[PDB]
Amino acid sequence: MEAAHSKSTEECLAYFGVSETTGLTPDQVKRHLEKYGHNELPAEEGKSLWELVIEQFEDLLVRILLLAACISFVLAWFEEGEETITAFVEPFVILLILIANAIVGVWQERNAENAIEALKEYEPEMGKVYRADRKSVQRIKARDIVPGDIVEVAVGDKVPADIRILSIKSTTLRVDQSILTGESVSVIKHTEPVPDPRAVNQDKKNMLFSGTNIAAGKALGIVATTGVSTEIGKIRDQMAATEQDKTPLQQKLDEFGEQLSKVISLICVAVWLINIGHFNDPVHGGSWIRGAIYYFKIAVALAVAAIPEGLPAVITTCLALGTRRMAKKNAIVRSLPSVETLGCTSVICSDKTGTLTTNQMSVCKMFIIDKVDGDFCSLNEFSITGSTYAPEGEVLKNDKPIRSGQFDGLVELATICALCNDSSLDFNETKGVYEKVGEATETALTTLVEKMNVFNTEVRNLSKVERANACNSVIRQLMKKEFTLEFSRDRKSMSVYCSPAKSSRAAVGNKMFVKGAPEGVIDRCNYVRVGTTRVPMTGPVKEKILSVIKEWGTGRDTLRCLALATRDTPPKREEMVLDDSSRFMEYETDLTFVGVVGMLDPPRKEVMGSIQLCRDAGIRVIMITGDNKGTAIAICRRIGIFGENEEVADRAYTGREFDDLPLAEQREACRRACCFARVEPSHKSKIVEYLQSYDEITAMTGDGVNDAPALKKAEIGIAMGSGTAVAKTASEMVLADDNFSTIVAAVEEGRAIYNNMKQFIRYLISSNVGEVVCIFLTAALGLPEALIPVQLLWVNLVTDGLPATALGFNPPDLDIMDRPPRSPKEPLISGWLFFRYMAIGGYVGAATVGAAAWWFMYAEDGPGVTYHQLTHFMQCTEDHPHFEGLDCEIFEAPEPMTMALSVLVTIEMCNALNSLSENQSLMRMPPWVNIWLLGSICLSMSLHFLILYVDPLPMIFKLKALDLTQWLMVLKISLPVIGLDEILKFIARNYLEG
Ligand SMILES: C/C=C(/C)C(=O)O[C@H]1C(C)=C2[C@H]([C@@H]1OC(=O)CCCCCCC)[C@@](C)(OC(C)=O)C[C@H](OC(=O)CCC)[C@@]1(O)[C@H]2OC(=O)[C@@]1(C)O
Ligand SMILES: Nc1ncnc2c1ncn2[C@@H]1O[C@H](COP(=O)(O)OP(=O)(O)O)[C@@H](O)[C@H]1O
Ligand SMILES: [Mg+2]
Ligand SMILES: [Mg+2]
Ligand code: NA
Repeated sequence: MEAAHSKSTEECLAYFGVSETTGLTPDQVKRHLEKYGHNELPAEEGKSLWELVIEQFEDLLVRILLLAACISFVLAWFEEGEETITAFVEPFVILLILIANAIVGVWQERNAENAIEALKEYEPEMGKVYRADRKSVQRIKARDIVPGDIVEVAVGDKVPADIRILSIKSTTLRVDQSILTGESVSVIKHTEPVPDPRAVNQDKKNMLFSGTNIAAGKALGIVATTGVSTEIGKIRDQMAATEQDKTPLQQKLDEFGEQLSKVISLICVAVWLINIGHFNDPVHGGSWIRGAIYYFKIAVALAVAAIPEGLPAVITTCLALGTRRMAKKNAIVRSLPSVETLGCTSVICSDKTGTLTTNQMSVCKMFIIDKVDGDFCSLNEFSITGSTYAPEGEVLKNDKPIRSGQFDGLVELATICALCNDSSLDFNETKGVYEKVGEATETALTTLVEKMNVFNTEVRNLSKVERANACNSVIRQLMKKEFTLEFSRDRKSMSVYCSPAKSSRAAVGNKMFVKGAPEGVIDRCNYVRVGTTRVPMTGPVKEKILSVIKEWGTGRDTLRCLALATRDTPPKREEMVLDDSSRFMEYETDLTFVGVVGMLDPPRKEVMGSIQLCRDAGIRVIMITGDNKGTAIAICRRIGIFGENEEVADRAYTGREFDDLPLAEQREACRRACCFARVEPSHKSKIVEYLQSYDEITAMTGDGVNDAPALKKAEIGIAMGSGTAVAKTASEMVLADDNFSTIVAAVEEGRAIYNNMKQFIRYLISSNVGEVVCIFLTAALGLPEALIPVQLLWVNLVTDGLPATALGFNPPDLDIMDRPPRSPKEPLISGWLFFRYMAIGGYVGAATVGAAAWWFMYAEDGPGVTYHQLTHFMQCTEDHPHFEGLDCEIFEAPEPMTMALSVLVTIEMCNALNSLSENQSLMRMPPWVNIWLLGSICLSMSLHFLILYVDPLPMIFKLKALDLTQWLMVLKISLPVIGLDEILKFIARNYLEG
């Protein structure tokens, strides 16, 4: 029964055909279980290890490498000679990377928990029911509970399903619904029906929600829903139906692979087309088999050369580093790829209480009626100092301190504040300051009583623990609190019934003290208190009261106002039914207006500045609050969201106003709105949907399982460090301090991390471009391989990985937050930059091919064959060049390859320096601007010499130490790269501005 809350207790029994004293019969249990299933959320997909492992091979690039591993594995097999010592090295290396690669991937999935499986923490293992086949109650597994079951719950129990309370055994029943309604304070439940069929959970006072806890009491009820049909199960279904896209970088990264894959095949076709002349050679002769090997061999080098094998690890290292940095600033990022999206945040939706404000309540003003003589009228306004919950402060009249006792009206004001209050104070000897015990609003009233001290007590005679609740205790001893009529959003008021302490045999002298929202409370007042006397409430005086309330709640004071009243002649105790909260308003009528207290929940001290940063960064800020519209707007003006005197009629809505707009208009309202007051439980999600229909990167805050859907949907869900574990697991980030300004600081950190990432990414991909040209040039000219797979891999993983990582630590621009949000569609490389890397690539390709070619010719140590043709052949099966001797297989010399690799390494240590800045010359921004970079280069070169001299290695890499002469030819070919890019940068700065 989805509508149970609106049904009478009897109608629910009738609906299910069950008796409240016996429960369901075994036949009913059978049929019901059959019809509704078990009371549990479905179990998550059985993603097995094998499936997991296979998934680490879905990527196009990992497939290419896999293929190349196979070819490499085949060649290191169908070859002639016993040089097997360095045969299977190449294939094992590739495979080893893919292996370690899959390992990591799997390691993550094993430690990644999802929010949905986190909801299963709120479902108890057992529940208690009454079934016809037994007199006493029997506890069974909660999953075996079904709609119709008569259930029993008691204090300490975790509610097993959504239940319609049938009968409350205890004096009252209290429930902790924090996880679902935010209401941290336990709420009283009743059994009467709640008329509205569309009432939100907070108002279903006759319902117990599965996953919730009994704070106090014992009750009997009937199960209305179970499984995914409960409030929490519906939350679980929204979440499961929410798909989160890949981050902008993942999308670009994936398109890069699709394109890289398309290029590799095209370069293979080209290498083939350029050698179509082989069909013009005689059939007999020539090593066909030793030719196909040549082609397959370059394919392997081709694939290894185009893939930036070390990129994923570089990104991850930068993200982990930045992430630990963000933590020190109170931003706990859960998803590494989220740091990127964070920098892109274009809209931040923030709850007010506790994030934009401190949630530290404090009464600042209050007033009573001074005189009412016909059309004439005067009030008695006061101020109170102290913003802490500590009883340290004073009352003032026109800044002049006064004594509260000299005004009777204040004595009663204080009485109401003390009595009609379920909160208190507690001096924490540990921390050294007073803390609240209950809701912040009521505690502020408690704190106010101590500051007022309407009876003058020896408080300065008591300790710090006794000072806490002194003046309250005094007023407590003068009035006996019979019972209290709880607050309910319908009437927006609360009251307590009291009778004097010292009163003999008599049935007269009782009073009701009412506290609540002004509008409603004042409308039920027929009298106004003037000191100790009373007079009939009039139109004039009412307006006077309401004008001040409006000023306080809507002016720059942004105060939350409460009207305090007292029913002088409260109905006889026997004539009141304390069970139907629906009658409480009628009982709180014919009241006498006593006063108004205005309290403040102060903005965080850093919120003002952070909001300004957002305006500077082009980041829109939307506040979500429970304040009525007026005060919401006033607060938005106060903190900077709205201009002090700007029009906002069309930029602020309550949930009601928003629901009344047609779908088309809601979408529009979301693009311009900055204030949402009294918002429904589904609104955050709809607001995120509309915002996304404008391609906005949205950050949204939340804390309870009810915010879980919007958190998951938003590009950057933000959870409170003091919030629920479910909200956290559904968010990309957690605020350890719950402070709004932590979001802004994370965004900035996000913008900085990405700029540096843009650099080391272009750096790495840049080098792959040169490698492919080198492998291409060699393949086109039919030259001996200048660079082999193992060398490239060492370069792309180690040699270049260090500088790349170092670049991650590039100092951030100073105008980071003075620029609008970066567009997600912004490519990493295009336009003039694409040309620059086109050029650098050609350069690197020619430089490495030419470097090996050099040794093979114009060099001493090498077969000085100037303008000779290595291209001519590579078989000596004809021997045209050599005229006398016994040597041929020298084309496989390590020296030439060592020349190419050294050129690569040197041009890359150079191009890294060219990477410190996109367009700024090394003249303007010196290499030493990043010390890590310089140092990384020193380590890379050292590692280079390492693989050249430490015997085991030079064999594996096929390298040979160079002569001081050769090294200089490397510097003759490399160093000039800096000048090339310098010239291209110069062009971007002077002939490309506007
Ligand atoms: C890794 C090495 C190579 C050589 C490769 O094929 O990269 C191409 C490629 C896939 C792209 C290109 C490369 O295209 C070329 O170099 C043109 C063909 C000439 C080479 C042929 C030799 C005979 C990038 C590398 O070229 C230059 C010169 O900068 C730039 C950019 O890449 C990025 O922005 C990186 C995204 C993370 C991409 O055009 C990109 O495709 C896209 O979708 C983009 C938008 O991504
Ligand atoms: N404990 C209370 N007792 C009586 N009235 C209250 C209490 N708390 C709030 N009110 C009033 O009722 C209105 C709405 O309360 P509530 O729904 O709890 O709002 P909020 O989420 O801003 O705390 C408030 O504007 C306030 O004036
Ligand atoms: Mg909440
Ligand atoms: Mg509240
Ligand atoms: Na999200």
